Amino acid sequence: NIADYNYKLPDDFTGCVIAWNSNNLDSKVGGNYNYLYRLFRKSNLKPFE
Amino acid sequence: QVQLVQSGSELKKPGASVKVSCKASGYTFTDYGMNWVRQAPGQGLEWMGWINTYSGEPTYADDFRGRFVFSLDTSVSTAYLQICSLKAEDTAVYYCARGGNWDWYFDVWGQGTLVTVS
Amino acid sequence: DIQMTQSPSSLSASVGDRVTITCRASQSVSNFLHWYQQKPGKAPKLLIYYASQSISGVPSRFSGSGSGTDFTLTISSLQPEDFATYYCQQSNTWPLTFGQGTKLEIK
Repeated sequence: NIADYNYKLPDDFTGCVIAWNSNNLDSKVGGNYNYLYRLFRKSNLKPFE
Repeated sequence: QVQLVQSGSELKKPGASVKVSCKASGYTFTDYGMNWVRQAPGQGLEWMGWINTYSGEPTYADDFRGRFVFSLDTSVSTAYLQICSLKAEDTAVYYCARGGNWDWYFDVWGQGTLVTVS
Repeated sequence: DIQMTQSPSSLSASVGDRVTITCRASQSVSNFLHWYQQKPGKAPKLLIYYASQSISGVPSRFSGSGSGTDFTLTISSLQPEDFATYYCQQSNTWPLTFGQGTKLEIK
């Protein structure tokens, strides 16, 4: 889902995948509904789209 | 009406540990954050850290990472700060602030705990 | 880390005039800045949030505008009972930085 219909990294990707798992900042008690994603999409996304 | 009462003017030794109060009323206490700022009389406001209102984790600012401890007591809407091992340079007031996780503006209303140390 | 400055430091004003105070940021805070007012011996209160919009429940003698690194508000009708130290507050990057202050004084 995250690869095909959200944001694709290329097959010959040269770069670092720097990411931290934060629970203090981006979590609201009741739900941060601002952050959003897609489940259904009729096209597999090419990289950097 | 939303207002945040505070404790009286503390006056203790350089080396004791006291606990100021910030009691909340009127709004949803579990919605927003509970930031704290301090103000020296020869200086201005400095952001010093916030706490989440359901877990109570005390994340601090990058400058004062040490002796300061926030303690949350839920379902009473009290937001106590616990300063420990006071020094001679800590003769500053401490203001209470409601600053949420999404909007992050302070709006400091707080009467001012006159922490005089000698 | 934002060196947040404001000019002029101490300016005077009279009754019912149109004053303009500006406040400048080193880095881009493009649409997130808040304006505060602080009387001596009194806790502050929000005036203008996000540099354009205003809170309900404030006297609307003033309005705010600005983007980029240049931010201001214009008090279109000043009254002598203000005499207060005005503060800016951005909302873009940690740590959160205030301004030094523009204290208004009567002649």
